[PDB]
Amino acid sequence: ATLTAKNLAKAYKGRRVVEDVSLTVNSGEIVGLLGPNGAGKTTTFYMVVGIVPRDAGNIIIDDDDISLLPLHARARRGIGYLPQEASIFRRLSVYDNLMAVLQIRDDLSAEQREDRANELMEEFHIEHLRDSMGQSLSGGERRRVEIARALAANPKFILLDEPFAGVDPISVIDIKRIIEHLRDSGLGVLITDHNVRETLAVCERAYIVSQGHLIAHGTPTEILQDEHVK
Amino acid sequence: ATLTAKNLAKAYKGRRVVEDVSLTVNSGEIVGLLGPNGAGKTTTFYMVVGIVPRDAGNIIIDDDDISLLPLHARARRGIGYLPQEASIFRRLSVYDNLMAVLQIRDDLSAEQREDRANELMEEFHIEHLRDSMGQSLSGGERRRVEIARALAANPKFILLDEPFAGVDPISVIDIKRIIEHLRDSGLGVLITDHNVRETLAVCERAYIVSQGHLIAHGTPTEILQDEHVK
Amino acid sequence: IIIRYLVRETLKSQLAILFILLLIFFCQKLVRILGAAVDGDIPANLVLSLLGLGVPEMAQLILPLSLFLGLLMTLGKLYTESEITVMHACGLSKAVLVKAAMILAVFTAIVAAVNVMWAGPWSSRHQDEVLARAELNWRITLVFTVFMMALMVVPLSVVNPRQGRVLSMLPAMLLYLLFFLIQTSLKSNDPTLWMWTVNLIYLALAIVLNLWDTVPV
Amino acid sequence: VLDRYIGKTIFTTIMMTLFMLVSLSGIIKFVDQLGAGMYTLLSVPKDVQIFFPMAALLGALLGLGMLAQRSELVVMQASGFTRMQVALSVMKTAIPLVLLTMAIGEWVAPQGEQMARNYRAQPDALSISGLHNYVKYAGRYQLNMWSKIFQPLSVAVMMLMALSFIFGPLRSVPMGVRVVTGISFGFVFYVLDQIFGPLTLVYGIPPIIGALLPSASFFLISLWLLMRKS
Amino acid sequence: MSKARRWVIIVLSLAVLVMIGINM
Ligand SMILES: CCCCCCCCCCCCCCCCCC(=O)O[C@@H](COC(=O)CCCCCCCCCCCCCCC)COP(=O)(O)OC[C@H](O)CO
Repeated sequence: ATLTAKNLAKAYKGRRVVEDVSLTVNSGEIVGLLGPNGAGKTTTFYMVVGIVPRDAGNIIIDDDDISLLPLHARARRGIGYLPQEASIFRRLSVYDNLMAVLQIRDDLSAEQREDRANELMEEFHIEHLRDSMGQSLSGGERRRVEIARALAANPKFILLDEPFAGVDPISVIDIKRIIEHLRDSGLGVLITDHNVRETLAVCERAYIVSQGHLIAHGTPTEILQDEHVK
Repeated sequence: ATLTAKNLAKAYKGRRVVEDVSLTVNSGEIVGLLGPNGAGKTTTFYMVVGIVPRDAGNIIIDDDDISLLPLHARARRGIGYLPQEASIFRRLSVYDNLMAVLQIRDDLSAEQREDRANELMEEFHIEHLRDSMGQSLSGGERRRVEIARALAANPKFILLDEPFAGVDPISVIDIKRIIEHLRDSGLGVLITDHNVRETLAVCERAYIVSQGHLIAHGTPTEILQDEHVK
Repeated sequence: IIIRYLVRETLKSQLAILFILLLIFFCQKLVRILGAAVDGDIPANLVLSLLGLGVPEMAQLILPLSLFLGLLMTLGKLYTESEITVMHACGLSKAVLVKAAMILAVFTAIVAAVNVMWAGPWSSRHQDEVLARAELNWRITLVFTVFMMALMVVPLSVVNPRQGRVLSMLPAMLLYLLFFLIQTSLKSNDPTLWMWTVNLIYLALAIVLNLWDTVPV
Repeated sequence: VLDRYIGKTIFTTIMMTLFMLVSLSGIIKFVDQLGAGMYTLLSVPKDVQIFFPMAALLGALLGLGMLAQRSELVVMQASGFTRMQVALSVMKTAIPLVLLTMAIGEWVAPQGEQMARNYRAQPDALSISGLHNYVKYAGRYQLNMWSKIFQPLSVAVMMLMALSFIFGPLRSVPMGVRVVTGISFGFVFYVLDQIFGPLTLVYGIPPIIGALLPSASFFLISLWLLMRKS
Repeated sequence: MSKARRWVIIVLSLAVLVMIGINM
């Protein structure tokens, strides 16, 4: 019910961009991860997921070091992920897209392939679209199915990647409902985004890196004081 | 010295985007063009600086119908565009970069042409370096140079295209000093953005685009008061 | 200055597309001294000057292609980084690109002239020896190509960035191949020199397509 | 099932990149007249013996590209699958294709090619079966015997070549270079099958496996790309 | 794309593609 990735370091052809970074999340929290661009926002975050491999340290989820193990079994281990842009399968039916992850759930039976399909379909109030092509949705409607194809993998800790990345600010009030709803069931959500003065309204630890160094952390009220964070 | 757009429009594939656009600028004011995504911020802004063809309307600079004139001619009349992404000259010296603007500046004689650029490197604080290839510059130091290019062509109306394009907020107040500095020298500036929390601090009067209309004829104080803003 | 910015860089990629093109046509000829020497009675150890000093059979054919596709590739890098449209939105017009294309074409048209007259019989009369009307008039419609494709490729360099680079430079490479293949079928054929208007139509297309936005309706 | 999705996507293009490309080489066979002769309508599958495997890459990488750079392959990655399980899916839909080019080597194509030259009245390829024990007294026909047994094997190697450098070097690139690299490794089979036949026939003292080597050098490359980087 | 850009690369390519067969 707790991951920890200690002492994360990474170099690009003999050039250090991330070096000795550590963070602790628990179950039931939203933890931000901010900073300046090109300095350790993504390269720390993409190495927790596993798109880029590590160079040192240990990524531990419940006393189980998964550091040698890439992304192709971390979703089976309990780490969810979803990209920055449109990632609906966009040739397939929505109901078929929703149980697409449910087929690789080999501890489950065939009558339960309707159970976690039909429970999770009517959970997000999108059950009126059982037959729909992939390129027949909108920006406030694509995102709600894309979240739904991440709870279906049954993860412990989902890791978003800048969800509000090009929406108008009188529409981020409904994304924050989805973030709190995932926060409601106890699964931890670690996000990284560039607009700093928007994600501080919904976050609870908010690590901040720069130049591949941990600088300040803790809580948002106890972080607006330091000289080094300016 | 006053742009006056009147009744702009655009249509393709039997579908319309732009109707009834009548924005103006003046010498010494910072005019926003904020709004939602895809509803016609970009198509209106590319209509003023005609990368896209005009279908209807007219734009004038002191009774000079320059609407049919392409980007060849609007540089000769007072319009200076600034692109979104990294638009520096790639592998060429920074002092040599300002000189390439000053070839076709034939009203200004070519003996202060090597002298005004000596003065012009001073005020944007770039004269720390004078010979450097454009590869080895960062996203903040280069931002003070792309502005210096179109400023060297001596326009009346600089035209910016999202200078708040996802940088750290300690560099927002870096750019905010530049915009308040180039409004002092009589230059009107139109600006588009999606960072509307930071656009409405540098502005005097804004506009809006909601699928064609103009619902924002006035000041930033009339934004927290008006009802049809949703 | 800004003319010097182009011709120091297109010639930095002229030579790079040259050597990858001079090597890709050895392996369509060195095949033909192994795939034809066992099939069409050509000896074995004569290749050292047959493949060696056989190069004006091909180097009269790739200098108008390497100057063309060298210039096209280095304008595709120059539009998609939006370095054209901060230079275009300054005072200088489209003519800076066209004036630059002629200067880099002189450094090829001199080479295409010295090859076609002086380094031709250096192999055709000092290496055609073993050591072991039918007029062609194709040498003038090959020097004239070099000052012609460079004049028309600078308006055909748009990239319209929703579509990719390779699809953007498709109607240029495919239009050069149409021009540079009539001029072999109209060499083997017999109304010869009637193909001089074929050289003149795409010169008129080189003027029509170059200025198509300065003019009114 | 989404294993019936990647296989459907590959089989969508591997016919579509074939029918466009064979008929491109069909309309170029209006050379015999240089008018009622349907000589090119009658010798269609004679090209599909050899004009198929270079379309078995361009098309298994064209169509899988628009499955990958729509940010979709890194979702099935992060939702339970292994890198091997997606490699098993193209081989689940290679076996309806290697058998389909096995059929034209015996039944379809040389039956019409027998009457190809006969219909236009005013390497001695016959079949796999009839050419077996035809060369009993060896020679060049023993090579083009042994070339034609596992010429259909190269199609199964080809979709393992196409999937090889879609996980390695060539993934974060635009769609245009996936065709040029998708054709330069397809054009190179012309300059490889048409030399190492006469190489081994002249110089190669193992005269039997001179045709295995073109379909062997595109297997060492595929085992290097997916067993060295990670 | 455009209304003409998906109509030039069909006609002009076809004039290339038939012209190879003249001297093949
Ligand atoms: C027998 C063959 C000999 C020559 C064949 C010539 C065929 C056509 C001549 C060359 C046309 C292709 C040259 C480049 C095409 C467009 C490049 C360009 O400048 O941009 C646009 C130019 O527009 C066109 O492509 C249309 C040009 C011709 C329209 C149709 C052809 C008319 C030809 C008349 C007679 C043709 C007879 C045979 C046809 C080949 C096209 O893209 P866009 O308009 O979507 O975006 C750019 C925007 O327009 C910028 O302003």
